[PDB]
Amino acid sequence: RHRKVLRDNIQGITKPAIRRLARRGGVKRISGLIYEETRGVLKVFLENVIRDAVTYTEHAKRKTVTAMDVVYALKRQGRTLYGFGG
Amino acid sequence: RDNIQGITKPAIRRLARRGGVKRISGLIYEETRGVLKVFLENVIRDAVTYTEHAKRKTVTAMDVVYALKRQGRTLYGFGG
Amino acid sequence: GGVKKPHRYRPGTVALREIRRYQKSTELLIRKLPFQRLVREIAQDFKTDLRFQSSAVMALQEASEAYLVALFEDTNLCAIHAKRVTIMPKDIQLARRIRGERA
Amino acid sequence: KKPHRYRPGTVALREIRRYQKSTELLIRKLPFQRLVREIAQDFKTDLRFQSSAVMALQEASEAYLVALFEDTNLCAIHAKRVTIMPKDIQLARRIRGERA
Amino acid sequence: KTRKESYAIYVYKVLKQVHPDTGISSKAMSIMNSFVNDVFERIAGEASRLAHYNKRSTITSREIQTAVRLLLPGELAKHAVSEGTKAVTKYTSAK
Amino acid sequence: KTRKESYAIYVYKVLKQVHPDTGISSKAMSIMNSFVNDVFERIAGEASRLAHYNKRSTITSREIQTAVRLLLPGELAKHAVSEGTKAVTKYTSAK
Amino acid sequence: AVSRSQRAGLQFPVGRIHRHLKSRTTSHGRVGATAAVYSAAILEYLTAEVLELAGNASKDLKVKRITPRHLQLAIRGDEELDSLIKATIAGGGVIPHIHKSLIGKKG
Amino acid sequence: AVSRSQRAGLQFPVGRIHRHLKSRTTSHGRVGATAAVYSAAILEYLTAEVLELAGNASKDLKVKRITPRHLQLAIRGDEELDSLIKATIAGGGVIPHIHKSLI
DNA sequence: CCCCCCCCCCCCCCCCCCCCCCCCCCCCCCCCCCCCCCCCCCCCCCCCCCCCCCCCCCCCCCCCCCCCCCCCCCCCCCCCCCCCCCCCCCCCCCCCCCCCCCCCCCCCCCCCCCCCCCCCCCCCCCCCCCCCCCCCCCCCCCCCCCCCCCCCCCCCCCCCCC
DNA sequence: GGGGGGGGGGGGGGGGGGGGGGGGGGGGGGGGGGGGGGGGGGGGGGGGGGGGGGGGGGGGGGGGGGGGGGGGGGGGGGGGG
Repeated sequence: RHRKVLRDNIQGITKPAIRRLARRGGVKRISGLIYEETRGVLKVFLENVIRDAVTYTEHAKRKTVTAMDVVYALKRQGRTLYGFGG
Repeated sequence: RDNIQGITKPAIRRLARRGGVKRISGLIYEETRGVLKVFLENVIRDAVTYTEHAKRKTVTAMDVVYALKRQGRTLYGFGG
Repeated sequence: GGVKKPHRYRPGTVALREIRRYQKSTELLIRKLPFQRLVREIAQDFKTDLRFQSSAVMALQEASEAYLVALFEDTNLCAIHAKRVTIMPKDIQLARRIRGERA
Repeated sequence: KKPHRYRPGTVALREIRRYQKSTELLIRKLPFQRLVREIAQDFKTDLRFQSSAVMALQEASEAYLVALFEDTNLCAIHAKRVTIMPKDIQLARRIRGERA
Repeated sequence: KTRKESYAIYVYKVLKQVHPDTGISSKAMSIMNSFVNDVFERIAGEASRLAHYNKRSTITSREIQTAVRLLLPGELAKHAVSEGTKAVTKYTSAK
Repeated sequence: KTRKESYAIYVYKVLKQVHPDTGISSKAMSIMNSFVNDVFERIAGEASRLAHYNKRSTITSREIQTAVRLLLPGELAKHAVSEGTKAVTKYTSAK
Repeated sequence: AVSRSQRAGLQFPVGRIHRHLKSRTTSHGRVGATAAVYSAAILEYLTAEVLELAGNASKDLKVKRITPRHLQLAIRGDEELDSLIKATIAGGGVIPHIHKSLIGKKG
Repeated sequence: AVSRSQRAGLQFPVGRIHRHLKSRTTSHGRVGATAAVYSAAILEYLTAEVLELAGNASKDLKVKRITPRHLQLAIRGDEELDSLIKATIAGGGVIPHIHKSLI
């Protein structure tokens, strides 16, 4: 029976988290503009994946997005994932 | 004269131009040839595997088309 | 000086120390709750009233960090090709144009 | 006698225009046919080829190399050059996931 | 000599409604036929995967529809779906 | 019903043969389970088309072999083909 | 007789599409009555969309027949078709284009 | 009564694999006697190859259970397995590596 | 007669001597929770065994089309001269990394209720199958028509050089 | 600036490979109607898992400052298309 409005959660991918991801990817020095670029690239990636996952969910007339929905959506886009299904 | 050298600088130069390339280093010619050899090996290997399975001795356009598709290099205009 | 110059690693030394560290571990590098809200927010803007199995969200996080990390390796190759050690937005863009993506 | 010479890069731009305008194949045919048959011979002997098969292989190869030259050029330009070099072809194949 | 089915005559009919005075070369028709075969394959394939994910055996117009939403980019999908609902309707209401 | 098939007991058997004193975490078994399903879907898929292209309706061990030569990298293919062959020959030697 | 296709108001072969769907099936599976209709309308629509753009590409060249080059022009030129059609179009060439930094003499 | 697996000298389930092939059939599709046998052998062999290498890695790390990190070192580490397995392995991190020009 | 004998110029090259506080790192150690691990049935599930089709192979027949050749036609390779371009170095400012400090929001642990989803069970609208009727599309053969595309002529514009 | 030499463009033209229009066929689709069978939707039903709410505390995050570093720019040279 209540609420809470989600806004600007992309800023939750913080500068330290982006730096950690770059370190694992072997990056040594990061310019100041990389952070807003990474956020934009992550938003698009998730939009494309969430869009397909939610399409499988609705098709099945469910209201719950399942790990399988995500796994089939990742597969359709050529990004197979092992560890939940594939 | 080795066959791979039948793919000549002039032909390689024309492909680059269609690719919008303006100036070409001299080492590019051997590199392009290696790249084409690998591409052709990957595709012919799959085409010939379809031929043998069909028990023929003639590689057909379809065998090449199914080989290209398998590799994510779908081609239109030759059947299939 | 008295207690003399307080020790200071040169720029780059801690950064290399960091690559060695994160490259040998496997944990998720983005905080969990904030990543869950980002997921709920994008989902909501497509269809309201959706619920999520917690493992569905974990699957999106693993996929996302695996996608970003591989994109930073490619971006790092574009910076070095340009004789720099600093990755820039143009390096990320070059990597995505060649990968055949866009946005 | 007749002293007329175009500046380095002028004919080159003319070629880019001419070749992006046209659609014909650019590798001479027999040489390509020979290359194909030789590569095939290591996978199976006494092989024959439909004519349309050799043609499909040539159309696929040229579309592939042309597209590889476009990415290669982007890598040279990224490095502030206008001349493509083997390291640009390499960077481009590496990012495409083809590795070699 | 065994019959090779093709979509050529139907592609030509659609061509005529679209540019009544335009023609189409042989090599171009071959391309269109490859295009039509390719799209039907990607669509039936996704639709049967949809059916299987949901423990079902029938490929209904509803699977074809979700498959179109998964395969086509925004606008193309908007109109395509629209063209699909419209054919089914006109066909459902008949004798 | 509710019972879901898994390849885990079989993966454990194979692990015991190659590393008798080695265990596998559940996360790791989950990955192996996905890996096996993935490879099987890929082989059956190639075998089907393969059969299709040849106007055959039966998927035999011959289609599976060609599917395997198309899917595995050079050396993995040779060893897999020889293990496939060995198991067919033995199987038919009992009937 | 009428015919499924005529009955649906389409040019694409509903009967044939249906038959084909019965073969892209799960062992013992079925095909809905209208599924073929829907599929046929989707293929008809996309075919129309490409012919329409390829057809414009040839008229703007003052020619009567659509060629592979016209199909390549129409497809790479539209964001949505470009995205949907990744296949190589034999005989189509590329869209003309020279990077600003190669075009020059500069000043 | 000998199982078809036992009859083939395999650990992987032939009967089940045969069942799964019959249902991905395609209408009037038939599945030959030996197709499932050959399939179970390819599957068991690939599985054996991946475990052999993961198990070596869990061992060079003085540890008993294979983890996703071990599966990932084993797969990225082998040219052919790396080529065959493009999937993302959740929890596997990456292979340590730093470009010479950054050191 | 240019190369040869100068000429000085950056370039390196030992040489001095520690560091040194983190930075791992590696061994040890110990709770802990999850991973097995029996039990416990049990629906499943895979094997067998006739009984009945059946599709595929295989030899044969057919016959376009592949390779090969000859005659005719064309792209390639070339050595050379030139100039720009890539590379290298130097210079400089800006920017980003290291460190510090303070803070707080993510995490962890619990539970709990309610949604919602799966599973089963019931029911029935819907699809398949079948045979019959019919139309029918791909093919062959044909064969008149035609859109194209290379070519030509004339003119305009651009580029390079002076 | 001009010439000098080219390429390029535009419009027009012609033959010929390509395309089309025709007739003819026939095994094979296509459609029909009737019968029978089957997939599935609803309708509970029960159980399982997902937000949600609570509280406590420390690691994560942010901001700030400083300096070292690194990128960009410019010039020049020999060298390579």
